[PDB]
Amino acid sequence: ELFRGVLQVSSNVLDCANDNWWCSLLDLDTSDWEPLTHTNRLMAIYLSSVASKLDFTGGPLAGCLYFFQVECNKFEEGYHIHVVIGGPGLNPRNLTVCVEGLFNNVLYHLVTGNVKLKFLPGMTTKGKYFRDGEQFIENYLMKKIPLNVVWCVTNIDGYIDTCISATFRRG
Repeated sequence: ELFRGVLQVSSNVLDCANDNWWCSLLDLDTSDWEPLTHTNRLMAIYLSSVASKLDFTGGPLAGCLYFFQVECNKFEEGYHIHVVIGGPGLNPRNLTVCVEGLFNNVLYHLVTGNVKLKFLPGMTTKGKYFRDGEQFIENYLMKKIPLNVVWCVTNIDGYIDTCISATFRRG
């Protein structure tokens, strides 16, 4: 059982990227992927940085399974990040504040000003949080090919290698 939701990264967020974001030394495995350039690369650096921070973050996020996937916004400029996450410390009450706190903590090092993302939990119109995160990964997120999917990070055993494999995602 994993929760899921979406954050937005507007173009104004990308306008505020500092040189530590742009000149990141992170080299990402694109040997089975489309090239990562311009703001697509920035987004890929951010997800990798968020993933690395989460790996070493405890409290409510300790032991959590996560699957992050960033994609372009089809009608407007910018991006959205698909967040599938669950764990023993996470629950419908602290989900938003923990996810938002994590993504904004990492983001703060990469922007010149104060810019804050909003996490919108996947839920019914009566407020029941979605718990179909695993199914959402398998039926939807993993079926996208680059650059419909821009970048992806996960710690889930089923996808550690496949998540950034264009060949896997095609078949």
